[PDB]
Amino acid sequence: KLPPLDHPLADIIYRLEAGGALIPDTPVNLMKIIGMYKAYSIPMDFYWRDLLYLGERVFINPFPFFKYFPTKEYFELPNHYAGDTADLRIWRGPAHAHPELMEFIEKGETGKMPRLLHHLWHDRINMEFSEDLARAMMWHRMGGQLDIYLDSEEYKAAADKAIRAYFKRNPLMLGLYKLFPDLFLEQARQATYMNVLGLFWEVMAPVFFEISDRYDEGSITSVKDAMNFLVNGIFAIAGRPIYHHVYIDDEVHVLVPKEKGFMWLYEAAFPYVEAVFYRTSPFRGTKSYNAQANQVPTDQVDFHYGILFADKFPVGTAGIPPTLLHQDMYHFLPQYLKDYFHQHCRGEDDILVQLGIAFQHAMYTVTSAVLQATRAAFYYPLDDPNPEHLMANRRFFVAQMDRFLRPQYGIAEACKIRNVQDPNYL
Amino acid sequence: FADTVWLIPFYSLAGMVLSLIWSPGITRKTGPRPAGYLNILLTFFSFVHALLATVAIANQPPQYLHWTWLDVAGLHLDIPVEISILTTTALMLITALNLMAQVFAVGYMEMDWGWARFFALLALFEGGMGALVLLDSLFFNYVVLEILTLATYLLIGLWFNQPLVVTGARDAFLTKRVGDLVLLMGVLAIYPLAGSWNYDDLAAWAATAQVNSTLITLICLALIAGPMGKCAQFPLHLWLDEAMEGPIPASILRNAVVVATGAWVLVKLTPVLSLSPVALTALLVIGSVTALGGTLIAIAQVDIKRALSYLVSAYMGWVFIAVGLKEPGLAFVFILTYSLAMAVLMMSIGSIIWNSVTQDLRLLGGLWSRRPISGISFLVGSAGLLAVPPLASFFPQAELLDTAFAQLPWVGGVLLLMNTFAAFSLGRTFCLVWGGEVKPMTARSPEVFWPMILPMTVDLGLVLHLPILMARFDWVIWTQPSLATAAALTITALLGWGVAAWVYLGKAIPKPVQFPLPSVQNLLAYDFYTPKLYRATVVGVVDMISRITAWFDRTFVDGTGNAFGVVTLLGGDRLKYSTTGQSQAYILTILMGIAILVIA
Amino acid sequence: MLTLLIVLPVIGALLMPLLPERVLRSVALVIAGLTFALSLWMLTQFDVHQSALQFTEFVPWLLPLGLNYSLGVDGLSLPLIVLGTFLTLGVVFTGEKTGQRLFYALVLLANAGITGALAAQNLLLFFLFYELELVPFYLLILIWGGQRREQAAVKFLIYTAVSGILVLAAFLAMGWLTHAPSFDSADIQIAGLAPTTQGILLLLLILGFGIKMPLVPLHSWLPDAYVEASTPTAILLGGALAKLGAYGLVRFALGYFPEAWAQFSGLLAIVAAVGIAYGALAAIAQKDIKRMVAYSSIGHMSYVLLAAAAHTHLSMVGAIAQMISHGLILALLFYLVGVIETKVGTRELNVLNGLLNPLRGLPTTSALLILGGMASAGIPGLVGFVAEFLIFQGSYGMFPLPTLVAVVGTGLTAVYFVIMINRTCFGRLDNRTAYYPRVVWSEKMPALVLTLLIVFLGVQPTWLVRWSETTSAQIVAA
Ligand SMILES: CCCCCCCCCCCCCCCC(=O)OC[C@H](CO[C@@H]1O[C@H](CS(=O)(=O)O)[C@@H](O)[C@H](O)[C@H]1O)OC(=O)CCCCCCCCCCCCCCC
Ligand SMILES: CCCCCCCCCCCCCCCC(=O)OC[C@H](CO[C@@H]1O[C@H](CS(=O)(=O)O)[C@@H](O)[C@H](O)[C@H]1O)OC(=O)CCCCCCCCCCCCCCC
Ligand SMILES: CCCCCCCCCCCCCCCC(=O)OC[C@H](CO[C@@H]1O[C@H](CS(=O)(=O)O)[C@@H](O)[C@H](O)[C@H]1O)OC(=O)CCCCCCCCCCCCCCC
Ligand SMILES: CCCCCCCCCCCCCCCCCC(=O)O[C@@H](COC(=O)CCCCCCCCCCCCCCC)COP(=O)(O)OC[C@H](O)CO
Ligand SMILES: CC1=C(/C=C/C(C)=C/C=C/C(C)=C/C=C/C=C(C)/C=C/C=C(C)/C=C/C2=C(C)CCCC2(C)C)C(C)(C)CCC1
Ligand SMILES: [Zn+2]
Repeated sequence: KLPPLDHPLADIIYRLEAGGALIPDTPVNLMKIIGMYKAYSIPMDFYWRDLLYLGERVFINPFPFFKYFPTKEYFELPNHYAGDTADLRIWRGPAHAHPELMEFIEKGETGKMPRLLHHLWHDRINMEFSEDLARAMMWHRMGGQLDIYLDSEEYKAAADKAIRAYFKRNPLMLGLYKLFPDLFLEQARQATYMNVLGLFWEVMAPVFFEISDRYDEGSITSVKDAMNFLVNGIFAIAGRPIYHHVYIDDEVHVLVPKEKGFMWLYEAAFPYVEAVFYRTSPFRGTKSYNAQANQVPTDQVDFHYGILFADKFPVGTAGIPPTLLHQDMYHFLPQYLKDYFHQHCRGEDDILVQLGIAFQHAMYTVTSAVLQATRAAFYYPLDDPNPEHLMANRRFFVAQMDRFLRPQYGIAEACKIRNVQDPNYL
Repeated sequence: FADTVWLIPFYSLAGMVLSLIWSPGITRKTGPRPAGYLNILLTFFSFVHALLATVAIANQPPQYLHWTWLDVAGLHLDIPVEISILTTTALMLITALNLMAQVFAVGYMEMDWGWARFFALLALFEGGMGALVLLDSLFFNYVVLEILTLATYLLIGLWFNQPLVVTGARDAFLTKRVGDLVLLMGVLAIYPLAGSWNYDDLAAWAATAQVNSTLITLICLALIAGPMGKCAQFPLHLWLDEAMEGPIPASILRNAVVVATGAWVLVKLTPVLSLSPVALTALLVIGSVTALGGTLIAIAQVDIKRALSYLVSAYMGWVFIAVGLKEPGLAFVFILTYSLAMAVLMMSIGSIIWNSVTQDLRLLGGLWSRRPISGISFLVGSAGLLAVPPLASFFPQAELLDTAFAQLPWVGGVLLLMNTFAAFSLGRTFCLVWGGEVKPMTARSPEVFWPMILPMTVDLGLVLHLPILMARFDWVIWTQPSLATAAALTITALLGWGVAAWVYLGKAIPKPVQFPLPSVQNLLAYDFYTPKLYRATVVGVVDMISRITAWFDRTFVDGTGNAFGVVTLLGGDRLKYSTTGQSQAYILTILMGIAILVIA
Repeated sequence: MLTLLIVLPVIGALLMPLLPERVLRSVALVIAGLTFALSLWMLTQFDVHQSALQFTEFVPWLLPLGLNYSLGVDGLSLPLIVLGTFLTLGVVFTGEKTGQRLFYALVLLANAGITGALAAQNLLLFFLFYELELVPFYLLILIWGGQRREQAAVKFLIYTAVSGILVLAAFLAMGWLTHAPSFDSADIQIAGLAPTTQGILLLLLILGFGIKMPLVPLHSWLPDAYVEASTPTAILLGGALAKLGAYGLVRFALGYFPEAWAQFSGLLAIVAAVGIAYGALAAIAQKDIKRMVAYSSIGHMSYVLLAAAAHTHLSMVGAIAQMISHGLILALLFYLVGVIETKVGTRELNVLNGLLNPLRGLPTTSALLILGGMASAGIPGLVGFVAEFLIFQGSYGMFPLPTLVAVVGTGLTAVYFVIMINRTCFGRLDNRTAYYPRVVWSEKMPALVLTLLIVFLGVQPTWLVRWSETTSAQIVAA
């Protein structure tokens, strides 16, 4: 409806204006996407439980030695909407846990052993990747509008009460909190960000559950329909609350209240997409933090190290965080993707590398769903006859694609797009 | 025990082969953690063994023993191990430090898949360190000294996908290899003179020796230049500035390798180096120059990890000075205290880095209120390095004032001065990372989890007990108190640290401070442009002539071998025309055959 | 016994024609393994402290030519034979997957020639087996190889043919100037004549063996014939022929002219030092890997000349150990570089990168490459350090300046091997050019066996030396 403008990335904008598909829409491109969602949703289903366990039960533990062993009832914790007593009821299936995740907790990759022995012999769910994300949303300040609330006079008082109620047994810690009151007060903030991230993955795990079932039935036929299901699920849950609710012995301390008006879109979805998909503090085995070699940026706005910019061939090597997720997202693979990988480069040997490239593909459509939801929320739909209402959408898409071209620190020589559009990138 | 202490370097050498079971191409399932766990187990068991062996040799004489590596015609390669007190004590020091750094790595190296490659190389240092402190043969004190060079190459180059590591690991291997190679020339020319290399036959030899002055001058200069490069001393010091790629071997390399790899070889060579009073003055010169340079350069740094490695160079130059005054006891004592303090310092800096991603001193700010431990640990590691006679590093740097004042006074004038600049560096490293206004990069700094601040606090206790651990057992270091000099080091250090605190916690000066002379600020900041020096003097030469030689080989030699062939081709291609195809010409040649042989 | 070592490969070569393919490969493996095992058994029964010949065989063959079939094995000769047979077994195991009937034939003929030339106490018989080695290696360079086979191959041929000439020119001469019949060595062949002629004969033997060893200015066939040769060809050629040349030089030019060698030592030490420095500085500049490794071979062979320039009992044990070490290390490096060139499809130093990361990028041949490159340079725990240090400790009592220059050459060797390892193993993978094929299990077996033997002989080095201890004494102390 509009003329072609100038961009080197213009071939993508014409696809965003007309429907969607930040990446091409071939069937082989969507099989891997839905399989990667199914593979990424089960470790996510453990992540959102363990992060809540950290934010409520391990509030500020000096020695949280275990810290990855949620209580028996946090696997029975009702996912707020998957079952009968749901809240918005997506993913029809049971709302307590996943049989596949419970099986992996039970038997692991070796056999039916006690959970502690499943931890020492690694055989685990690599929970350290979910904590790294939670610590990456903080330190970027990207929590949303509660970070400004997470400062003083309502939080410092509630955090003080909670801390004084938590350490009441040992006077060593109590005395320490008296000397340095801001030592455990910044560890309280960390538990709050853990709770926020764990509340974000209580929405995406059912979404990624249900999208695989929709693909199984046959309701999903093209990437456009997948991202549209994602956008609909995004708008459906954009109003759910965010809170902390630290639980101590026979007591609950309202740390950030539900009555403050923090919602899921502006405090856990948008500040997350920019933190983990875009910023994701730089890799340790790819860039030099050397302060003289001006390689890592000085402002946090130019951190181009997220999944959208990541380099997935060195996966499984030293100094690269995302490997922790790809080993975590490897044994929960559907069969039609294991068969798709086994007939390819290096077979079932380098399966982590291609498994990560497919994850990059999937996260591209997730962020495209975020882009479409963003424009449908703050701008005009595609079926708009007015020309200025269509130029607004074009300006928004050009701005959001300019984030992929800014040549500050090779930010344009990263950015795996125009590389994901290639069918020979896998 | 104490009769099987020589098995300590094998425990870790058993962890350096087992940890590779978990490298990402062997397990491919459930990998990355029990390798580090079992390496920690091995290190703990080798530390218990060493502690017991030290207790058992409290009041006993050194019980040497030895095996035979090979006995070819002329030489008899003897591998002797000494079980003296300072050997098992150094074994405790090495194994406890490796335990601290490995418990640290358990916390730091999460979100990292290479633990096979990391902990196997960390086990090959703990084994190499033990084999270096046990074995007291100048020959086998070089074997492991080179194996550790190779290990440093693979350890710095841990994450090789970073283009500044494959350049730092290159320099760290070449610079440290050249020194270890002139040390080979030195150990090679000490056999015809002493008939052995056992650190005891050498001692007896140096006792009664009357050989040429310049000969021992040269061989001791080589024996110097070995540890000179191994200990990151001028001019072989750029490798340490670039060996700050890969945190916490840096907590162990700058702290347990650099301290007892070349300094250990340099101290046990005191009898030999005493033979020439020119190697000693050169030793003083190198030590003092590198001390002054390291302190002045550390003051002018912006990277917190490189504002402590130059201090490592300086405090190893201090050991060079001490061993230059024929004082090996002071060096053996100071290594312990300095190593403890620098371990605390590096662990605190690593803890700050892990959660405050930047390393720029210009981007880190107010952390004291929200991060106490990591700050007090840095402060105690600071006080246990220069001054505060309470803390233990004072004692060994007190005798080196008395000794440098008794003889050769100007050297003391450095040791005193080295105590204020090195105090102004740490000062500005504390007042920049823990004091001042808080900045974007560190706006939300949570304190680190249990495995990164346990070793740090457990190693912060050792430093506080060191002074009192030298009271229960009368290990007097500086005999004559003479408080006139004990009140000099403290004044110098406190003055340096105080001016540092005033310049940065004073808000009475622009914070990106500029020097009245701008040209020297960006000269200390780029370590006197040492790379531009290397690429000019050695590399530029070794490269140039290289590009000549190959070209020569490709042009003059090869061509000279081909010309013959080519000529023999031409001589055949332009002599077939002698068969002209005309029978009358053939009869002419037959007739020219005759009447010529008839003439001859 | 030695007759078996010489005939079994010859029988296999004559049997490669008229044989069905499946049987072709199986029987080649069988013959090579049998010869190898027989070599090990001979090595065990080699009971030492003998100071004389062992396993001798004497048959009169060609009376009007001397040329008695007179074998015999010593401490200098037997380790070289075991090395040749091991390398032959490996080369047959990783043979070419093309025209693989004229390959096993020629490889077995080459091994026969090498084993014969080593264990031959007859001058003209040695030359027979030498010029027998001449041609099949030409055929190996020519059929299998690279773009520039022909030129390369031709070069080798001629620089070897000329070699033969000189050797022959110095046998016939020194076989007649002593009016001796029966050219067989350790015999009526007794020099005992005037100088100014011993000099000419010694120079002829130097130029005839230093051109194959190879020495400093006579080396200009080595870079061209190592690089344009397939990996089994390169392994076999390097090990076999280099050791044949070095053995020839040591044995003949030291057992026949000990009065002229003591006078030419002063020049040969400087020539060897220049050779080490030259090989290192010429390798530093090369931007192809096989060229770096070839100049490595040159530099490591110059150590043998520096060792022989000093008549020390130690500096000859060191020379034999350096020959064995260079054989093993060059075999390992050529095998690894051949694997790399096959899987990656390129051999330059500016497109290779990141071959060390686990999944997508070849990491156990890169680890072995770093372990072989550090063994080549002087790094303890491996064989190269033991050999080089024996040479150094033996050569310092004599001329001390060439030994120091040799140490500098070792440093430069470390330099260029670090260059190669940095631009080959470290760095990052290009993410358009990756997708290397997998490396199958019985294709990195030879490298993984060579590596085990290298790491063993460097920490327990007695098993490198206990064979040539009394023989070196018999060589120099006479
Ligand atoms: C410097 C010290 C050197 C000592 C190291 C000893 C060499 C490794 C021993 C290997 C044992 C035999 C099995 C190897 C083959 C295998 O199992 O799978 C092959 C796969 C490799 O990926 C695979 O690579 C294969 C290609 S290739 O084999 O790597 O060539 C292919 O199968 C597929 O890519 C991929 O899965 O697994 C590996 O072998 C990689 C791990 C083994 C290499 C470890 C090297 C890392 C440490 C280097 C430095 C050591 C430092 C510590 C102190 C020295
Ligand atoms: C007997 C008397 C005793 C007195 C003893 C005196 C000892 C003084 C200590 C030694 C001084 C070191 C000089 C070398 C400095 C250098 O080369 O680089 C300069 C570095 C560069 O860092 C720079 O830092 C900059 C950013 S920032 O400033 O670090 O934040 C960055 O841009 C730049 O690249 C970086 O290099 O910055 C400095 O540290 C400047 C220090 C000089 C300030 C001295 C002024 C004196 C004040 C008067 C005292 C006040 C009274 C208080 C009484 C308690
Ligand atoms: C006396 C005998 C014993 C002594 C030992 C022998 C002397 C060794 C000295 C080392 C000389 C350096 C080798 C030359 C390297 C080269 O060719 O190119 C230069 C290389 C790049 O080569 C490049 O390397 C590249 C690969 S890589 O990415 O760089 O790794 C490659 O692609 C490119 O083609 C290649 O040119 O870059 C370097 O210069 C790195 C060398 C750093 C060495 C540190 C110095 C060590 C000696 C200490 C000096 C003290 C005195 C200094 C003055 C006071
Ligand atoms: C004194 C200087 C020292 C510096 C180093 C030089 C030392 C060299 C030693 C000489 C060895 C002989 C080298 C012969 C070169 C053969 C290489 C060659 O290329 O062969 C050519 C041809 O070879 C021949 O013609 C054979 C004749 C060579 C005969 C050489 C004998 C030289 C011996 C010198 C002895 C001199 C007598 C002195 C006695 C007092 C073919 O060249 P091309 O480019 O065409 O190659 C491709 C090929 O043709 C395609 O198929
Ligand atoms: C985690 C953390 C925390 C805490 C921590 C802590 C609290 C720690 C502690 C620690 C400690 C608390 C440590 C201690 C140590 C100690 C030591 C280490 C000691 C030692 C001693 C000794 C060694 C001794 C010796 C001696 C004596 C005295 C007796 C006899 C012998 C003599 C010398 C010989 C918190 C909560 C903040 C949170 C955050 C972080
Ligand atoms: Zn755990």
